[PDB]
Amino acid sequence: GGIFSAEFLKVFLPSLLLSHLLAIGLGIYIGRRLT
Amino acid sequence: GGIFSAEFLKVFLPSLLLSHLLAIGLGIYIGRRLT
Repeated sequence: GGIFSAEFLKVFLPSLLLSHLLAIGLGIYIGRRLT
Repeated sequence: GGIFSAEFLKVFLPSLLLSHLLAIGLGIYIGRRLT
């Protein structure tokens, strides 16, 4: 059993998706701004 | 409880971390490729 469970899961699964998208964006940002 | 739980989780937590790292890496590769 988890403590937060709902409060955590409610904003966990969807977070992973958003995080991935943002992560990739960061990579491009750095590259595009190399020189 | 569930069948795996411990085992499954043992190979689920460290995955999220690796995913994030890889995600950012991909983004960079794309950017540096265009520039």
